[PDB]
Amino acid sequence: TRLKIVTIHQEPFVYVKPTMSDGTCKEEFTVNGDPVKKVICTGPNDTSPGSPRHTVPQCCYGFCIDLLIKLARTMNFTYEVHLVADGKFGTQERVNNKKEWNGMMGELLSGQADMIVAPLTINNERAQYIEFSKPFKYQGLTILVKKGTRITGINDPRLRNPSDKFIYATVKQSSVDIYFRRQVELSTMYRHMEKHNYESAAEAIQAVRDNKLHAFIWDSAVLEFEASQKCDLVTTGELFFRSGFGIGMRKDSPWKQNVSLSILKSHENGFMEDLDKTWVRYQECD
Amino acid sequence: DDNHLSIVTLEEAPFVIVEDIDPLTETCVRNTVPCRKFVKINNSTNEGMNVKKCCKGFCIDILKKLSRTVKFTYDLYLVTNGKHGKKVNNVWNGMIGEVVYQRAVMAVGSLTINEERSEVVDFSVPFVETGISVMVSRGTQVTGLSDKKFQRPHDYSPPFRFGTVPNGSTERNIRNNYPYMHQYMTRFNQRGVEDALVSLKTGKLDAFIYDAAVLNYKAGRDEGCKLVTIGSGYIFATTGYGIALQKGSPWKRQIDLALLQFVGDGEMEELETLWLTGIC
Ligand SMILES: O=C(NNC(=O)c1ccc(CNS(=O)(=O)c2ccc(F)c(Cl)c2)cc1)c1ccccc1
Ligand SMILES: N[C@@H](CCC(=O)O)C(=O)O
Repeated sequence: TRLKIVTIHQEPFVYVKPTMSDGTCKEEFTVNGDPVKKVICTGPNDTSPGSPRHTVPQCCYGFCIDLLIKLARTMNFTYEVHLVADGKFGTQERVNNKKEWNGMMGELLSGQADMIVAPLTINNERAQYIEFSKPFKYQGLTILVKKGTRITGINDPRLRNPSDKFIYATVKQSSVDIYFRRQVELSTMYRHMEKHNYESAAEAIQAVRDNKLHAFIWDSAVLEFEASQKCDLVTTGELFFRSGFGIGMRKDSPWKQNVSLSILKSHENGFMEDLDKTWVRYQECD
Repeated sequence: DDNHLSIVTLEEAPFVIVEDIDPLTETCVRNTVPCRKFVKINNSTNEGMNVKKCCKGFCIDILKKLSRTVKFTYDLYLVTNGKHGKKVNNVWNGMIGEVVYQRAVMAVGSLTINEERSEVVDFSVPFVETGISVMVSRGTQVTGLSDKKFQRPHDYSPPFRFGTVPNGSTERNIRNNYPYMHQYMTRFNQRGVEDALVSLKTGKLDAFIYDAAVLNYKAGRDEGCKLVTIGSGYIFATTGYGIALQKGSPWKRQIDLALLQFVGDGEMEELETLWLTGIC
């Protein structure tokens, strides 16, 4: 059968652009001269929380799309890509006694998706419910601030002993959200961030540029790309907690072993590193 | 009985460290666990005896946590037929072999996850980040494995002298990706990490190519701190150490969830600082 692939907007792993007038993707090229492999992905345009979500065809490309294409050709399957409806990665929440998953996790479990191809963090909470591949990307957590902002890192007193003077945050219903909610010694930070968490990484990043957010805590694979691309931003403290991205599947999936073997092969034969060279970073800054 | 597992490991500090059980005393000290090692009587016999030894380290600490959390007891022993694992004439030896041929329920140690091993055993989630790094004297200019001094060694006079320890996952990778480099390297094969580090500091070797986690550990405890990784820190063929299990093992998902739990609740980072804090 045709695999329903869910993903999420997250540069440089997934770029999302409007189709052209005729409903096709504009032919574009990479920095190294290669053609950009684009696919048609349906998803909502209006991102407002609590609003109707009409799907329109759009254009997706990037690291994770190149991975999907490779996986599709390798294991001989066809796919339909769509963007997650609520725009979240996925956490488990009380409703109420009952609990539910949201985001891409929710869609994979409900059957709306057959596979998650996205910068999706592997953790205990998610692994209880779904099957992860071996990591296709080894990374961690870091902190994004505006250039000129000086903090030591995660143990800085302005984070550990917070006030309204210095605002920091992460993304709602993400793995970073789970991370600070679980650990009890991070409880003071979690209650600060809970007042300021953003709906998406792009918004939080823009908020840091606009001096509306002083510190954004997020995936380093993403934050380091942005800091290389936007010189008014920097990362500080560097990796304070390692994590990896994996392909998400139901525990029922017949693809799960061969997907993981394909990941391992791509790490070993240099294909993942070609993707890193193409998409992850290649530019500046000073 | 069903929760008493045959488990194999291999010495590689700081992940697995072997100590002589001291006589008079018969026990293993507080932070170590019993491990046995089959030692031959002579070379004209198959006769041997299991010597009781004591094991400790990062991976042993991991094994204890798993033993508590997943609820199993174990009989730990040290591999004698090869090391980590190599396919020789289509037959696995080392820790991979012990599992493949069902002499062990699992293998714990500095065991690198790669594709060909994942075909004959099941691996846990990676619990230690690793891959292939390059160790040099401080200042040495090499981009990494992809550097042309490695790729096309004889394009330089004199040729760059570099080598690895054979029969492991690092050699397997180089043989498959860089055929010329590989057949050039073989003359600079090292018997083990200690030999290689000595060859570096005495100028008999220009670079040592090996497992990243072990090299990073050795860089941080080098005297003079002039032996560094080439990144410094970056890695080729990123992967991890994993617990190896028999194909279709009933212990797999419990071990996975346990390891992930350790990561999320801080226990993993504390084992890191406990066993892998360097000076450099
Ligand atoms: O990598 C080490 N510890 N491991 C972790 O911090 C860790 C382990 C598991 C996970 C679970 N997610 S994963 O499988 O995708 C992953 C991500 C990054 C990693 F480095 C590893 Cl090993 C695994 C996350 C972090 C490490 C320990 C000592 C020295 C050098 C490295
Ligand atoms: N960790 C490696 C051994 C050292 C190496 O080959 O780099 C393995 O499991 O084979």
